[PDB]
Amino acid sequence: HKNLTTNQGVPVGDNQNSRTAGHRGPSFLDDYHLIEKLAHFDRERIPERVVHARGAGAYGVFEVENSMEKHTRAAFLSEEGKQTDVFVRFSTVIHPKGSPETLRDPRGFAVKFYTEEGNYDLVGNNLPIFFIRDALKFPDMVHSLKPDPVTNIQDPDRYWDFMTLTPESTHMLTWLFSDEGIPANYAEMRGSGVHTFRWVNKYGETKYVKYHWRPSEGIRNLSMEEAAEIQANDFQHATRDLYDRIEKGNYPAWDLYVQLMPLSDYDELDYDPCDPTKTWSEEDYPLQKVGRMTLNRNPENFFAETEQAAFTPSALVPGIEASEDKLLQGRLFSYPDTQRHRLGANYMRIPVNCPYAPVHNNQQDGFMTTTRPSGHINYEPNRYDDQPKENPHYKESEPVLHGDRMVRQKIEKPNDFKQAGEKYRSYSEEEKQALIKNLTADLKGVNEKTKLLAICNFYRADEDYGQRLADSLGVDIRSY
Amino acid sequence: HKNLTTNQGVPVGDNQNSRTAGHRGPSFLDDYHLIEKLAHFDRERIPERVVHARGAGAYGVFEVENSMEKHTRAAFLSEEGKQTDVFVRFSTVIHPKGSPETLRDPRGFAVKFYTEEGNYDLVGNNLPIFFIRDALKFPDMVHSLKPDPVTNIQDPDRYWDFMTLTPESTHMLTWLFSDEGIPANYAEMRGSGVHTFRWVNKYGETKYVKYHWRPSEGIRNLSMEEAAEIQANDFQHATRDLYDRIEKGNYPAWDLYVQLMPLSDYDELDYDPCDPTKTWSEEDYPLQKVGRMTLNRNPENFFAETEQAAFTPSALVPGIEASEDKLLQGRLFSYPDTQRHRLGANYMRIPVNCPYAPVHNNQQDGFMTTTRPSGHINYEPNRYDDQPKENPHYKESEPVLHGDRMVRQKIEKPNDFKQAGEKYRSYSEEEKQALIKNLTADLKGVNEKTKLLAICNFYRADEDYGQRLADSLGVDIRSY
Amino acid sequence: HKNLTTNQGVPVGDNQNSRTAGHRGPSFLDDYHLIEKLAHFDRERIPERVVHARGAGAYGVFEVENSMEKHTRAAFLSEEGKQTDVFVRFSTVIHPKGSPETLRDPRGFAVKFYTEEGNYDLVGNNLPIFFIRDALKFPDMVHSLKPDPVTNIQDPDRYWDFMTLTPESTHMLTWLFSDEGIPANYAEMRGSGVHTFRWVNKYGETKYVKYHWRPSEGIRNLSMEEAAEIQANDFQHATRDLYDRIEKGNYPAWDLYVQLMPLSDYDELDYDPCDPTKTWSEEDYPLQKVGRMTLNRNPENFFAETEQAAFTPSALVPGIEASEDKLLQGRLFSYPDTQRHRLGANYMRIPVNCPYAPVHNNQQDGFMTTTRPSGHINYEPNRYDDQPKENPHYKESEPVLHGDRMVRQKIEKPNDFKQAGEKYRSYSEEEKQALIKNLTADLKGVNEKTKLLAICNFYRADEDYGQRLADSLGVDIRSY
Amino acid sequence: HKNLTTNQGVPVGDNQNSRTAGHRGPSFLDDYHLIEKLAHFDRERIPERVVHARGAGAYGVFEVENSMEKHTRAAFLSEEGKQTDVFVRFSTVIHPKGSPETLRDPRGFAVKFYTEEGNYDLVGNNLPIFFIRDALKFPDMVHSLKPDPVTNIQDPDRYWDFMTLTPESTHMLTWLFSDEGIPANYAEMRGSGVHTFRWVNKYGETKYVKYHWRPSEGIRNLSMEEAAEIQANDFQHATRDLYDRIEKGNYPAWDLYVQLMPLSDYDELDYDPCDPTKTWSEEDYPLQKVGRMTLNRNPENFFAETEQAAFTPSALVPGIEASEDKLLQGRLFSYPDTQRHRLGANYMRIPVNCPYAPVHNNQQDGFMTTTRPSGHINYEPNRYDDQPKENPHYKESEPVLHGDRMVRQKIEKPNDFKQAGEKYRSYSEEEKQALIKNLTADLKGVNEKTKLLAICNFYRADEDYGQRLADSLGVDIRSY
Ligand code: HEM
Ligand code: HEM
Ligand SMILES: [Cl-]
Ligand SMILES: [Cl-]
Ligand SMILES: [Cl-]
Ligand SMILES: [Cl-]
Ligand SMILES: [Cl-]
Ligand SMILES: [Cl-]
Ligand code: NA
Ligand code: NA
Repeated sequence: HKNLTTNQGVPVGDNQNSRTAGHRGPSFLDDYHLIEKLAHFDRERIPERVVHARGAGAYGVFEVENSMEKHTRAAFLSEEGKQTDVFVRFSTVIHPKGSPETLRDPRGFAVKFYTEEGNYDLVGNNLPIFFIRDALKFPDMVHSLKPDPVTNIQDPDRYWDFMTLTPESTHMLTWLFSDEGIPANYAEMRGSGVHTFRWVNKYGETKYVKYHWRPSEGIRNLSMEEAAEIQANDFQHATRDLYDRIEKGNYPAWDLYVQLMPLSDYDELDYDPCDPTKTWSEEDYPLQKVGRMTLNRNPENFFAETEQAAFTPSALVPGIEASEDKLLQGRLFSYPDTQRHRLGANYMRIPVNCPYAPVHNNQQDGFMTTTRPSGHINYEPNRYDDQPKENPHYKESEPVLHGDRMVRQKIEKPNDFKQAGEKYRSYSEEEKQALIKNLTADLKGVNEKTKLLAICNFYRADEDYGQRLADSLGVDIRSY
Repeated sequence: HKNLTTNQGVPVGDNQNSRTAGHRGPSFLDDYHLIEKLAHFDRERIPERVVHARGAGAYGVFEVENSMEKHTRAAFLSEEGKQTDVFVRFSTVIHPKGSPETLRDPRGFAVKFYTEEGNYDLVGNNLPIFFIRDALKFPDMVHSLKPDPVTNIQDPDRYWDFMTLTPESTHMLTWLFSDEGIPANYAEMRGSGVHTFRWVNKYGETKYVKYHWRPSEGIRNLSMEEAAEIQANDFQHATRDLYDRIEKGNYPAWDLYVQLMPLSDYDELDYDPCDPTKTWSEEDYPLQKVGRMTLNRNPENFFAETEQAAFTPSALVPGIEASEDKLLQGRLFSYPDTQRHRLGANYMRIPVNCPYAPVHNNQQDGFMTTTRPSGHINYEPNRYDDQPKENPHYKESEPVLHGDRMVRQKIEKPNDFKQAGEKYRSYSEEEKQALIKNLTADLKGVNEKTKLLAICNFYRADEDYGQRLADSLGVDIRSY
Repeated sequence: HKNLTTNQGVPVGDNQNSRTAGHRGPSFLDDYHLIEKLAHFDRERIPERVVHARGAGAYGVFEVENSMEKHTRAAFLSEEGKQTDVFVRFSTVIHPKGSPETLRDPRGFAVKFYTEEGNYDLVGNNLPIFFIRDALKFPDMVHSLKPDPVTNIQDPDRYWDFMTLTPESTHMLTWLFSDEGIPANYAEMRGSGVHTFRWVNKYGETKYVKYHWRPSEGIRNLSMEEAAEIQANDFQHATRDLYDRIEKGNYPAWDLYVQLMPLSDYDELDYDPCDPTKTWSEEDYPLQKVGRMTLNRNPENFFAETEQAAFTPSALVPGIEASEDKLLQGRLFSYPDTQRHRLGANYMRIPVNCPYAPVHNNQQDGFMTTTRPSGHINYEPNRYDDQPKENPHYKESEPVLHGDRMVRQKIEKPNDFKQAGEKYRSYSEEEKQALIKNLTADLKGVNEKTKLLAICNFYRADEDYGQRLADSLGVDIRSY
Repeated sequence: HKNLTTNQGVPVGDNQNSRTAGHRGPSFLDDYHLIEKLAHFDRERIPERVVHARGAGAYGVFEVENSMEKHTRAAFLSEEGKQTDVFVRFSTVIHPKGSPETLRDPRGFAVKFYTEEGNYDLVGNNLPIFFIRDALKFPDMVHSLKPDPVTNIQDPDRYWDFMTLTPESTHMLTWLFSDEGIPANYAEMRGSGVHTFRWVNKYGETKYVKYHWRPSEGIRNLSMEEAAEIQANDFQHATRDLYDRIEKGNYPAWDLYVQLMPLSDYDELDYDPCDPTKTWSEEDYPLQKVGRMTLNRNPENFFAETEQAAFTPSALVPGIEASEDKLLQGRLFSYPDTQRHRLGANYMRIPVNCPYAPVHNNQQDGFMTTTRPSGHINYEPNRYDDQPKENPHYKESEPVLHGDRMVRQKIEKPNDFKQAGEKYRSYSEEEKQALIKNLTADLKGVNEKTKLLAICNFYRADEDYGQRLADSLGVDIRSY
């Protein structure tokens, strides 16, 4: 047995009645319990994530099968058998916190590894490419996909406007409007790092790397009609499914694979290997197994752990570095920036975000300082040998720069249509049919000039793709 | 034609490419446009409302048909034909932004009248009673109804635990589990002030009042299966319907009716007229027509106007006062409290929240001061005749107190079951069948002791009600 | 030895150089250490206290000498020898955080007692009365005293305007413009609860109480000229002195005394005993020794402990209750209200604010949830015997109300001048001269009508007082 | 005459008395005016600036005397006679709001020019160099100079520790410890841009530039004894002086001069011309007159205009660009970053911060959206010709990069001591005496090892300088 108390630690005598002028009179201001309890209630909510607002989290373990020390000095990958705790959040993208998990969207696949040399965040999605290749466009892209700012309803005319005029999107759309646009749940789902990263070994040698997560539960997708039928009765079915698997002891897992490419292959290719609208051939750059992640524990409190979880692509660890991918570059900034707003200056002290590795630095203060700071020395350099010092063993690599000027200029070899055609042609006939069906349902109401431009983009990917879509939309494209 | 600019007013030379080391290198910190645009994007979201997070707004006009000056000095009600502008937000209650509008819930019905003596907010719901009668219980009620804090899924076993142990909820639950728990949309829906308020006339005479809104479009509800059919294909169907009606010129309207009761009728009733778990008889206190509200304009920007709208039951105008209702009393505090957090100290300067009536006072400063303040005098009393002064014509009434001590104690005559039985018996056979069906579906998985207590509460309301529910649940109540 | 790390726990290779395009080129975005370190720096500050911004804190112990159980059930006062930990902040009032401690002002004397039945805050000042007697006036008062909102400089013409038109201020001003308006430092200083409170014993019997702190170091003040001499060379002399005393083991101490008055003495007096512009006679209501507080430890971090400390007059413990004093009644609200803005919704989790007593309740979430919450049950009533429950042993008293209506009306027997005259007459001739000197320096530049009203208010206190001030100001009051 | 009103626009009947249970009873919760008024009071304060918290602002006009079109295409400098409105804030650096203006510190000299092509901020200080040359060190530098995080008192042992170990500081200290470390006020004070910037003309040709402001009132400084004398009687003498000059029509003015250097001069100098610890010889790069700024108008509200004013070095206009200076580079980030925290995401809508030039972009929402947004299109590219578009006439230059690799490495030719010696030797004998006096008073209580290192640093600047300091400190440096 325990007393109900105020936040001052005073036991509460009555948690049923406000203090009033007799049993039926108006309420008095001197009711600390009422005021404190209402005021805290009044302040429960914090801003939702600007994208990926809807999601679900779980803890688990990653275990190395094949050590990667020949390619990366990353401590958590250094030895067979080595286990690292993780926290993972899965999500949709566009709609708000309470929105259904049956909508078409990429799914987020955000892993925080609690390594002995710091937290490593790999902030992936299920689909392995993106719509755009420069972060400057992200707010535009998002605003086009988001509910209309007048009506609060998503409008395909808006996002198809932006996407058609951003033809690098063509490959992504070709995946998003397959039925993999609606994964059956979070467990039966791919994961991808999307970007190329740099792995740097103890000798300072660099490779390009791509990450891939392969579900032990297999990949399964929903048709539009299957998604609708689930939506009718459950708007949180993927959150449900994840919690339930774990509660039952049926732990979902993914095998981690990487591809590795020499920096010097840039000139051997007809696309930029750091363009995130591109994949790398699995034939030319085969998948190499690293290990397995198993999710085996639900959080204790959804708000404190899942809703307040903060992941950033810039939470890198020694031996793993950003590539020059311009989309990735902006992310390095935007996540910690949004997290300071959403969660507070000290969000890194929220338990789920805390490293296992020691934190020692000269940062101080900020809202909600709860860590019991002490000491006179909050600056470096200083004269004290016992105060924290830099450690040059942990310097990052020095990538070579090929440019001689500060420029704003698109990459060379953008090659916006080729891989979209290759993906189209890789689909089974059933999959192609589902693609055309999903695209047609989405495009049929949009502005005619935009609709034509969409058809033309997919035609450039593959003539059959474009012609089928034109036919299904009742657009005559003879004349182009 | 317009230039795209930064917030500094500098025209943007390139809104496509980040600034980089050559055409494919890493990104530079000196890209003010990139950083300003990402940083503002990163800060678009603010906290959703703690309850009623999902909703939709519209503007319109209220016109008086019968002047109410005999009963209230309220300026906006003073004469036939008088028109006052309104803003109205409709909502669900429990689930977040983005959640479907097909869920079972009260609906919010919040009206802001822009009067010549200040803004008057009548912050209603569709249903005319509430689950509880003291604001001290509101965070408890809400937390039981809200998604489980571990699973993020709503759990009937949790809110039924609370409700069964809070038998004053029995009347409300008898309305909420009729099909009126799922209105067809926001236009074909009842509105209620719920609480008794006080109307005070120019002679200082007070009457108790209840407000009622009657839809010109009729009341229409959804069965569970009708709601599921809509939910399959649209999770924002009520927001859609409202916008579309107005955009088409098919303006929805509601007639405003009041009931009026002498203060002296308290003592002879077998309930407390200021208990918000009670209605008043429409035979004994007939509905009296006041006027009509027509909604005829969608907002220009959903965030700025609908999301940032702030209503409070304490936004009262001369001639309309709070009653002693202990649930109302807390609301008077909680709304402007939460709004300071959700919207900022200066939320009353956000355009939708601004009065039409002049605002002059000695308040100052606060986050986001945008009003161009001036003058040396921000204190009263002062020696300056031209500075704002109090006006004793606008004093509120002096309600009589019946109590002689500061107490925490339940009202007399709580009478938790009688009106629930009267409501049950007023249902058609089809409506009773739907009630029992909706209750059974909700209760069938809850803890057996809780399920029994629920049955017993509805049995006390009406023996046929309780026995039918026991039967439908397969629960043997013989030994009770 | 320790590595300097990021907040992710990654050791920092170089804490001297930003990452750049060669050794002299512009800076890259991909510099997580730079951006994290600057972004946290950029957010170090929180709002200062709206008043009492400048202050200093220390920890100590309070020890009971005479148990008070005959008069109050307060646990921390229950036994001779009983020790309770404290945290104390001393302060000036009007000017901002970095302002000098040599200015004229009341001094704050805020004591947080970490009791076994919760935190008790006695939020006092040095001077034993106040300017005003209703919280509605506090923003006005403060705005008049604060730097002019145009010039950022305090103007006596502004606060004398207010004070002269608020004649209840006369007693306070008679103490404030003695040399006790500038204490020599925070150790050689009086402390007062100011308000009357209610003490309730285990039988439910109530007495009125007044609290007084008497410094072991004696009371010592500065003249205007002595204060200027200190200010020339140190603008934080009192903060310095407190820290230095404690660091060198010269712990400052205060003896706590109370006065006790029956509720039934209200009619026996020519002032309202809950008017905080009044003191109680030490002859008629003798000082009774309670115990001693010794301050013996400086904080480890000033921001985390002193700057983030939150005290409230509403942090009452069983056996100690508010009186009806209308100034105190507003304070009960204002302190936790401002603290939620200044410090966050979860400010009660910041270590210095945490109780020693257990905290268990159903509150949740809010910015910066750092406490590792768990469990499914966040609502009461509930079916679970082990969850926290109310404890009726801890109900507060039920004060009798003498009013029969809700009114806005000044107290009876305001008696604004009598005690001011008594205080004036209690001064030595030297002290009277210092009072007249200090008043004259302050009033000599103000508006002539205001200056005459000030003279008239002090005349009504005592004719000699008024006449001396009129003489010193060159104002002829013979015509009146 | 005006009514005092609530923020709802309801006239207030009584601004003196809270609502209570009879004339002396406790206070009621149903007192919207009391609560609204206390709650806004409770929220008046925002965080102070992390540095330069103490300051004062004024408006004025800048007039071009000599067009600068040979060297920059900046619109505001394009024609003789062209007038641009400005807002200017002057400040100290280290201590909080409220702190004295008689302390040793650089002073801030921040000018916002409201140009036809956007707001241009030149965020200067009086002294023309800085302590450090990389932004990564700024929080360290500041934390060393700030009050000790334990004692809340500035400690020379702390900042001398940092500075001695940061020998690039030697030139700055040789200025700061002249009497120019304490300007007499803000009007009789130098201004400097400190950094090298880039000026780009209509042909795309670039020069390096430095900015200098020369007071029409002449430069005047305070000795330590003069500063103490002012501090005794006034802790805000500079804020007072600036206001008072303007109020009386004695407008202070500064002439703007520039120095111009070819980019190609880098390679021939024995220092880096973008090292902000360095000045450029006025013999080799003569001062060239641009125009004059006159400050002629005080703000109407200090909080809304001066306290909320936001300047950034990244508020550049066409023809004026950042240089590669690594200290400047980090400022480009830090200012808008802190401002979003201190002021809100929408701080650029606060009136003092608004451009005169039109703002049109696709940003949206954020706390306190007051600007009445409208329209369906908040994304680019889009199909609408009338929506805002990029304008390639306004592209910035493409600076050449001399580096091969992303590196963390000190600039070449740091040359930490030469210019410090030159400055020393340029002082009059009186000025050298004052320098040594001021240094000696600061260093005499510092740790011996630190004190010796300081002496050594100044000795390397100039043997006489170091030896005089050592002699004054009683340190025998013969052995070295
Ligand atoms: C320039 C491109 C992008 C920008 C600017 C961007 C920005 C953001 C921001 C601001 C958030 C909210 C973060 C938070 O509140 O902590 C977010 C969430 C997220 N984004 Fe992105 N994003 C971009 C591209 C991508 C890409 C390529 C992926 C996947 C490869 C991705 C996956 C995610 C995921 C999974 C989340 C949710 C993380 C979580 O579960 O907590 N985004 N993004
Ligand atoms: C990396 C070096 C520096 C950093 C990181 C930095 C950072 C900051 C920050 C965060 C502020 C607060 C701004 C606000 O809240 O609006 C500030 C204020 C200021 N700093 Fe710096 N600063 C640096 C160097 C300098 C330099 C070299 C100068 C002058 C040349 C300078 C002059 C100022 C001034 C004048 C202000 C006051 C602006 C105002 O009146 O609002 N700072 N600094
Ligand atoms: Cl922020
Ligand atoms: Cl650090
Ligand atoms: Cl006011
Ligand atoms: Cl708040
Ligand atoms: Cl609670
Ligand atoms: Cl934009
Ligand atoms: Na009439
Ligand atoms: Na005793």
